Amino acid sequence: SPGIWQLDCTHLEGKVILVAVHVASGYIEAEVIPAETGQETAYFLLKLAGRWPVKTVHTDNGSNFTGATVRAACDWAGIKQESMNKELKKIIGQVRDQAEHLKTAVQMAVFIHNHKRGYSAGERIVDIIATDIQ
Amino acid sequence: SPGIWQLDCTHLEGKVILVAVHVASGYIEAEVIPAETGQETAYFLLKLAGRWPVKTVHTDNGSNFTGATVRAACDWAGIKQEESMNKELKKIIGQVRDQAEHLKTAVQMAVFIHNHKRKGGGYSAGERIVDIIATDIQ
Ligand SMILES: Cn1nc(-c2cc(Br)c3c(c2)OCO3)cc1N
Ligand SMILES: Cn1nc(-c2cc(Br)c3c(c2)OCO3)cc1N
Ligand SMILES: [Cl-]
Ligand SMILES: [Cl-]
Ligand SMILES: [Mg+2]
Repeated sequence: SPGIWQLDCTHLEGKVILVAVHVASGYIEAEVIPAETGQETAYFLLKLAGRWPVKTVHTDNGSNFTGATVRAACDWAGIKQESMNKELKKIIGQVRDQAEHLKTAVQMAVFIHNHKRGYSAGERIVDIIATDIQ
Repeated sequence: SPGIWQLDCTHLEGKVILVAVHVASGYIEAEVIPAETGQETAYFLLKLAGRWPVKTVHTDNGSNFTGATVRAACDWAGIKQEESMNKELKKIIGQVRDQAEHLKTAVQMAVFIHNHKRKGGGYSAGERIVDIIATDIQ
């Protein structure tokens, strides 16, 4: 289902990474965030929803999802709350020494994951969404 | 062409916004950045290239593009470096500015609006970029 994403957190080097996976394709958007708070989570969700058609996000339903700010951002953006991640940590592992900062390593890992190839996750998400539009 | 993006800087409230436009569709990625430096520019380009198939970026060729860090990021990602948008984006930011404490939030609401706006049975920039890239793959 083309509008469905899963949002999870993962922790490395005392920092928090949010990883959104487009369920049908395995395409990922991920960011290091300063704290696992409602404000940062809402911001992440807003960014994601401005970039891809996000209809539903499956989350862990934890503390950062209970507050006014995340609720307001999902409402505004029209989002409902209703395998790649150990791989992501593995890729960050392989590129870590090339980056001074974890955030750079995370983005190199997103690039690798989304481009790795019959199709890449990047190719899959565009094919899925294009097909839906039709 | 499907892999061609234009990257420009916009200034508001003493802050720097980078705006990348997918030339063929008008779809945008934008973010407020700490400073208009090679390191932040390279980071932005890396992020962009990990999310869409970026082959060529047309930039203003200024100071933040001369250094080793941007050059290395473009090389790694396989990218070549070869007015109304940022005006309309500025206009939407103005429209939503009072709803957010932070400029960065207003910028992302503006990206959302710009990319989803259906200008008629027309298409949005979001629909257009996916249609273009899917067509190129097929
Ligand atoms: C391996 N490969 N991957 C792509 C590709 C990569 C990313 Br990221 C994308 C995309 C297509 O559409 C949305 O994001 C194109 C080719 N040839
Ligand atoms: C108006 N409208 N816009 C979309 C839509 C919006 C965004 Br953002 C996208 C996208 C499609 O693919 C990549 O990013 C779907 C519909 N119905
Ligand atoms: Cl979370
Ligand atoms: Cl610039
Ligand atoms: Mg410029």
